[PDB]
Amino acid sequence: KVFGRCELAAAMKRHGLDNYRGYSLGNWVCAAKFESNFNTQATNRNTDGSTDYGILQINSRWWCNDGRTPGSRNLCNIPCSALLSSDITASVNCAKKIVSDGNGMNAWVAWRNRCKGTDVQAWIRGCRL
Repeated sequence: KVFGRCELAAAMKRHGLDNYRGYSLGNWVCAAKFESNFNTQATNRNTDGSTDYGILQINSRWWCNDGRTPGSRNLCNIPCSALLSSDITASVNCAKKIVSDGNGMNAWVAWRNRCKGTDVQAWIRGCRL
């Protein structure tokens, strides 16, 4: 499913991401934009052979099982295909583990390179939250 920006803001909010570990909602939306373009079905292979899945491009190297990433972990205890559903619950609770991992939203390369240091609030401007 391709979310609209405010549509995703609202789902991310009801699931507890707004100010989760101190990251305001606009951070999560900016991350989602530049990782997946708000598309739940988004998949991208990494050079190391792992694949990123979902709204937040969660990787099979550490966080989910995709049957094909050697010597990988599944720290979220889920199939990676679950991260592609139009229901973002699995992607959101897995993101809570990742962001709690010590490196915060720096885990997300797009966040670090395109969101961090910017006016992220703009990404929820005009949304009814």
